[PDB]
Amino acid sequence: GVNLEAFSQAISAIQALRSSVSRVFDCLKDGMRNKETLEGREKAFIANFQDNLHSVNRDLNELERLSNLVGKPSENHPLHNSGLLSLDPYSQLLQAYKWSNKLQYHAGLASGLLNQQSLKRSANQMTTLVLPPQYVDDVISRIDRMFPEMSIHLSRPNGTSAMLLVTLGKVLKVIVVMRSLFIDRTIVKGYNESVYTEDGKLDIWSKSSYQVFQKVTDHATTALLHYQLPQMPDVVVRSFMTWLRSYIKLFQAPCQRCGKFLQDGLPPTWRDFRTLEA
Amino acid sequence: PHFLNTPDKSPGDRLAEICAKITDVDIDKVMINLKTEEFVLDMNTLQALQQLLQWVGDFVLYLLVSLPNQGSPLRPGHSFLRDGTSLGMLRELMVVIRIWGLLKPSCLPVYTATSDDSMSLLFRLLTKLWICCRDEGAASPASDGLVSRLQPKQPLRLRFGRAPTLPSSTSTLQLDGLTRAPGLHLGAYPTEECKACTRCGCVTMLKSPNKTTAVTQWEQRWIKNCLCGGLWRRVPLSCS
Repeated sequence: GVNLEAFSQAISAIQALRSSVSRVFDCLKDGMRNKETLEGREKAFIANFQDNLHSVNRDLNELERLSNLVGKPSENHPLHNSGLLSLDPYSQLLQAYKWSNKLQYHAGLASGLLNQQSLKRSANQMTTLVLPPQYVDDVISRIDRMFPEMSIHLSRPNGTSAMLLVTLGKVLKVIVVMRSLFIDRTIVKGYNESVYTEDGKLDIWSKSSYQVFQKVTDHATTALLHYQLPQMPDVVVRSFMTWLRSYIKLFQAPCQRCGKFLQDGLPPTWRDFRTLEA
Repeated sequence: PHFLNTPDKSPGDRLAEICAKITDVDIDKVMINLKTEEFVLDMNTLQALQQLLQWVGDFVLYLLVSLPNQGSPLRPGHSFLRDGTSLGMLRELMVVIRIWGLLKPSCLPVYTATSDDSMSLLFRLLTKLWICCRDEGAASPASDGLVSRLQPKQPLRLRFGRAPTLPSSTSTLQLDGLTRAPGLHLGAYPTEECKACTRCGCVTMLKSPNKTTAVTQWEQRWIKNCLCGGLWRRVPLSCS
């Protein structure tokens, strides 16, 4: 697994294991300059001694470590070394192996700091923001279905615009009827109250529920109207899907008791809590 | 003359002075060759060797490493000490502290390694350079190359007492009342101050009460003005 990175911290740990004892003897390198207030200075010595206990903690750190070992030792890395002398002038690639990573890592910061944009204007510098091809919808559908344990379906019986339905662990399916590219004008229900497979005769609208999911529907509409980025509609629908995923539990109830109202949910901050409080 | 020994043909210090007429190496031989018994004074002598006498030991060590430094940008470098007479006096000091350590195990060894008696080899190299420089000798013999070897025993960071001066050459020296502008070895010298530490300007840098029980010899011997000791000053410790 990825627990190997934990060993990195362990490295720093044993580093202190050295420094600690140095900080001990350095503290013994000189005596009382001028206490004049108390004799805790000597205790200060023992204070450094206390940090030596940290070393024992290092031994404890190995209890959580050693999850399991992976097969095929050496992880296909030194296979290039098995080549003849002709292959040895190849380490460069391995360097790039880190470099590329750094690249990503650099972007990992850069893109992050790209969040604070400076686009004083976005028009009068040019188009067709509505996606022409009726194939990018299927692309977005497949990208969403790439997510596990969350099934998505779509029929689009109305026309050019997009129509889709999504289901989760509960029967709280969500019907989203939006334009070509970005999600807008959706609704949610629960327990066959919509039944948008063959409701009456087709995927009906019915604009209703028993006064429980209505707040969730309004919040999802707000999230759709708020996450409408100027570009990258795929990012928009992915953010929408991630937001929708946050209701798969409906179990916790922080910053209040589980008796304030019918339910509780408003996670635009990537964390749900008691509703009617933000 | 600090020996309460038993009398003999001549004085103890006087008879010790003639040690010059002795072989080069193996001080352990010459010590019993002159006299061994009448040199102990009392049990309460275990305060000088491990505390203050160690200096002289380190002293001779500081000579060795400083021996091959003629090419340095200083003709005598740190020091030269090629007098011989004073060197003979120091060699007598070495043999008497050797018989002292023979009388008590709390002497000043090399403190580092090769104890199974570095002092013996140190002393023999010193006597070698002595006899090589006693009566108008050479300086840098082939022996110089071999004694120049750095044994893993030499310590560093010695005081080498000194003081500033007044280099007011010709024109002007303006100072304030305070905040000067730039331009006894019985231990008693830690990193930070630990007592009143009444010091002096010549070389002393010592403590005020000497913090001892029966070492009053040195303390009483230096309560008054020390070597040009008009500069017996005092200053408190710093506070944060």
